[PDB]
Amino acid sequence: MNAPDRFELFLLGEGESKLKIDPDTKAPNAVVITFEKEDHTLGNLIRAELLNDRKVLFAAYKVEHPFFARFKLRIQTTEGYDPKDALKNACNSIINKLGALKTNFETEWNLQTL
Amino acid sequence: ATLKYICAECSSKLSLSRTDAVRCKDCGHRILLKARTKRLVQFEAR
Amino acid sequence: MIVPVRCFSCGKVVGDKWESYLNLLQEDELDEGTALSRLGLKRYCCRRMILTHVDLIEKFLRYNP
Amino acid sequence: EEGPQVKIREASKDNVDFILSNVDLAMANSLRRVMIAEIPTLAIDSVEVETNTTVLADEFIAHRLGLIPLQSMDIEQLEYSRDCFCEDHCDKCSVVLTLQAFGESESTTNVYSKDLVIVSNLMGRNIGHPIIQDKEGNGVLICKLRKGQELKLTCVAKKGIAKEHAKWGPAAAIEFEYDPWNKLKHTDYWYEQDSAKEWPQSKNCEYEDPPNEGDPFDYKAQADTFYMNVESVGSIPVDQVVVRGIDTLQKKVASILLALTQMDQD
Amino acid sequence: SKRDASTPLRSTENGIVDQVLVTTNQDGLKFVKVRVRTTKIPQIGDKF
Amino acid sequence: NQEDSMIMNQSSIDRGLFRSLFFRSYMDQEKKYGMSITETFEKPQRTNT
Ligand SMILES: [Zn+2]
Ligand SMILES: [Zn+2]
Ligand SMILES: [Zn+2]
Repeated sequence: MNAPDRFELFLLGEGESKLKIDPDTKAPNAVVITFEKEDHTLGNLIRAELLNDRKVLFAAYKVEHPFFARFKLRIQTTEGYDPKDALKNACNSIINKLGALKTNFETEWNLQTL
Repeated sequence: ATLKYICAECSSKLSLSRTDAVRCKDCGHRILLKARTKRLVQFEAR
Repeated sequence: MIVPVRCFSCGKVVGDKWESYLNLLQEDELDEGTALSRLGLKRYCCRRMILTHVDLIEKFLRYNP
Repeated sequence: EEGPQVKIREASKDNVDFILSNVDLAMANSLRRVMIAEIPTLAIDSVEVETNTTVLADEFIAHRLGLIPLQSMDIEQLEYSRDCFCEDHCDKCSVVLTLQAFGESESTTNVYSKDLVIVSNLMGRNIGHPIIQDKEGNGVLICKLRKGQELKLTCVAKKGIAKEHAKWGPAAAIEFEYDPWNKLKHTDYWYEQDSAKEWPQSKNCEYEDPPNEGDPFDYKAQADTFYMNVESVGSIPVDQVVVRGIDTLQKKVASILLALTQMDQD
Repeated sequence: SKRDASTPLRSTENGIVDQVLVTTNQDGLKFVKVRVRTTKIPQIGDKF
Repeated sequence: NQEDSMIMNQSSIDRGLFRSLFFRSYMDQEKKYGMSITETFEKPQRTNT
């Protein structure tokens, strides 16, 4: 009765944008992206991949409340490196990792029997 | 299949008006049930 | 009160295995443990699904209505 | 290829046992999560009830109908009704199943997912056929009828994900294990006398080399090499649970990239 | 003329009409028993 | 799951865990007294009422 609709977990609201990029006040070259209608599926994966970049000074995500599907992502990089470019690269690498995994699993599957 | 009341004892498909009393026509049990609407209900299979 | 379709815990379809479970016990004179195993209900969440089921539907069907 | 690596130990119609090497923990877990929740399937999500002179209540039955597995092979070529331009449902966004059952015999009449009949125009796509794995070929006991008992119902099966309802879950449980020897000390075994004697050794221990006591702890070691087993419900074939898993994940990563592109103007 | 004596559904509650009994009492009175069915799903603050 | 709270598998809940039926019966009778004037069951409209 006071429970929200289950599509509210993935379907974007009225107005509601997927990402919102706010500048971090407490640190130079830092930023806070709010991902709307997302969980630990994306959260972890993006943060984890950001840590692989040697130009990323800080990276961390959090979901302030379980009720709502949205996480905040703080990213701090070195001078002359836009965190938006850091996030872009992060995502790009992730796809190429999955791209490989996809063909690799397929290759093995076709060599299998039963 | 135009229903009104069903006998609660023998499942007889009855149909009566206020000024014709309760009871089943050849069963004689004084029960009676309302028969499902033809309105037709939808359900989310959740 | 019918074998649930799917194990609450894992989701494995258990609704097709009831009749088969009852046959393995009666016809094949098997024990619950091996019977459940023969139906491929390996994890305890699935074993409990069938093992603990009370099939009241039968008693309900006993009324004429 | 080059990145994450696969080794399919066992392969069946409903189970894949594999080894995921050259992957970060996050990826294995994220892909585990996506398999569990974010893969689309087709399930009943509307029951029109004409007659239900059964022991069981309309919604109880309706509940089971959603849980009934349905062929979701060609699911990517069926729209979500929410996106469909039709008013309500149609052949592009949904599959219509009908169920008529009446207790003919004196003996208890049984109702099966096989007793469901597609009425929708499938337009040549492998979709909406109820999944039967039953040896006897019945699959799922929906209900039991007695004699004068009748059950007349129509049902529209729509596209969805387990995130909205578990009835759209394409997989059962997913086995997942990394570092069977605890060489990483990612866990702290509780014991009475001896951890080794008291804890059962993993099946996957024969896939890794044992620690060797006359060696110190490896600090730079990282979580890489995962022993996963994916189980299908039968809506989609096993390979697809993992391939569509891989895809759906990359699909939603791509949307983020895309969103950055979109907000980059006005 | 008339005066209402109609019986509304429990303000807070809601569901589907299950069975409707229309019967006579010991003293020949037309009396009804109206059953409403609701499925109660385990929600947030439910006790176990 | 603190101070006598518990966490529940929303996924299990969907699959039917702890789901209950709830029936409630409402009763009414036509009058108590009045040898001529008797209460009546009917769908009421205007009629000055
Ligand atoms: Zn009668
Ligand atoms: Zn299970
Ligand atoms: Zn449509």
